[PDB]
Amino acid sequence: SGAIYVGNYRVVNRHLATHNDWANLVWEDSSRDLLVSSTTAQGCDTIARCDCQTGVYYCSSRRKHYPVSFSKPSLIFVEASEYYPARYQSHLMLAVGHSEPGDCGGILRCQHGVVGIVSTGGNGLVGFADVRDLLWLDEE
Ligand SMILES: CSc1ccccc1CC(=O)N1C[C@@H]2C[C@]2(C(N)=O)C1
Ligand SMILES: [Zn+2]
Repeated sequence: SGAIYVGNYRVVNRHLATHNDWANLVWEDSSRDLLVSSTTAQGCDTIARCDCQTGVYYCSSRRKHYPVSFSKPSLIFVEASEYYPARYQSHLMLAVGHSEPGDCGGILRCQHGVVGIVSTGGNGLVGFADVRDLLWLDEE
């Protein structure tokens, strides 16, 4: 579990969204595993606007932050899970690092701010849904 809180927005994995998230929906995209809902309080996270390929992510299954090198956002084939059939997920970045299903939501960040959130993984790999192209998160 985990979310990004920026402005009056809450960014979560779409497969972990609550009824309150759907009842206060701003935007959702199944192909990216992302959902954004509105909030009453203002958040403290800042979104990175950069081309970094190195950062640090939070791994709840180890209670630790790990430094990682990650690929550029791309269209990657993801295996069937209890949440989606086997399909291509877009805007996904991969890295070598520990991950388990419940690690989804952990933040990946660089010197500029939040880059994305854990969305996929397995066998020593971890995949992050990028949010750096969602410029509208910084306003309204
Ligand atoms: C950190 S996710 C993970 C890690 C190890 C093993 C298995 C998983 C779970 C997984 O394969 N998922 C979670 C989410 C539904 C997914 C997607 N974004 O298409 C794919
Ligand atoms: Zn950066």
